[PDB]
Parts: sequence; structure tokens; C-alpha cells
Amino acid sequence: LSDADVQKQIKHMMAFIEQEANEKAEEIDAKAEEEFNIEKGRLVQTQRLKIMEYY
Amino acid sequence: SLAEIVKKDDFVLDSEYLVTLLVVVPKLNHNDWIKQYETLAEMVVPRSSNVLSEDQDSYLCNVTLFKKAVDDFRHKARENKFIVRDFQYNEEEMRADKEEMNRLSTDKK
Amino acid sequence: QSQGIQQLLQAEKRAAEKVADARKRKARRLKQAKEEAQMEVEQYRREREQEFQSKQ
Repeated sequence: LSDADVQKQIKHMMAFIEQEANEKAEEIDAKAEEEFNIEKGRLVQTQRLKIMEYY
Repeated sequence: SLAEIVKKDDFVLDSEYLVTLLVVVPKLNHNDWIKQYETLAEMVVPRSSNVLSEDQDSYLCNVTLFKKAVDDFRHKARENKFIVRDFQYNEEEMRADKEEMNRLSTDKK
Repeated sequence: QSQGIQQLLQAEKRAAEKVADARKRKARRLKQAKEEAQMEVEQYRREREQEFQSKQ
């Protein structure tokens, strides 16, 4: 072993940690696609219905 | 109660991804502890894994690891013939305990 | 080690800062999308109002 190899192990830890945090960011993106679309649909529906009743 | 014996300066802060552990004991097992506290688990961090206390019969030593690698250290401590000595970050608890022991000491008087 | 540990915490916290930016942008882009859907809805429904007016 060497300090460089032990730091390779430490950077494997950092790789897992960064993967976790970046998976949280990726989850934010998944929200911004799918739940973004879901609440878009909800609000579009309510607007269109409150206008269609009046029409 | 390990309390003030624990070296508060050697622990990780904001431990959301890195966690430290304390399962080290007897003196007769420390012939290569200088390499052990660098290599006990797959990814042990070598220097903040510092010796907290030094008796004639035992050494008390912290170690650092990843969120999910702590169990490996827990088992490897048994493989190295140690016993659990965990501290679980009881600094404010130690301060309150200090106040209470002093309260009892003064209550006697 | 100490410098390395500061670097590790700083990597975690750089990811946290990027996540905070993503939070701000998620909120703002949700608002922008709501407002854009509102632009579409108002355009089409007010066009329907004018069409109804002329049709009547």
C-alpha cells in the first residue's frame, strides 16, 4: 500500500458520497420532469374547468 | 463515562457522510497499531483515527469510515480482539453530567 | 489528512450548493411553467371569447 492507494480508497468513499448527493440532484430533475408535469396538469385542469363552466 | 477523556478535536463534524467509531482496547494487541489504524477497513482514513487515551493496559483509539462501512470496522475490531468503547458524540451530555456531579458534590456539603 | 478532510467536506458541500441552486431553479422553473401554461390557456380561451363574440 501507499498513501496514494489509501487515498484511492478515500476517493472511492467520495465517489459514493458524490453519487448520493448527485442522485438527490437527479431526483430534483426527476421531479422537475414528472411532478412538474403532474402539477402542470392539475393547474391547467382547474383553470380550463373554471373557464369552461363559465362558457 | 469517557466524558472529558475523549479528544473532541479529532472527530468529524457535519457527519452526514463520514462517521467515526471507537472499539479499541488492549495493549497486547497494538504491536502494529500504526498500520492497523490506517488499514483496519477497506477505506479507513489514517490520521484522525487518533489514540484518545493511553493506560498501561489499554489504548483507546478513534477511527474514521464511510456512512455504510462502520459495520466492517465493528467486526474487524473483534477480529483484532478489541471490545466496544463507543462515545457517540456526548459532549453536551458530558457537560450536563459534569454540572450534575458538581451539584451532588456541593449538595453533600 | 486535515486538508484532505476539509476537501472531503467541501466536496459534499459543493454538491449541497449545487443542490440548493437546483432547488431555487426548480421553484423558479415551476413558476415559469405555471405562467407559460397560463399564457397558453389565456391565449386560447380569450381567442374563444372573441370567436364567441363574433359568432353571436
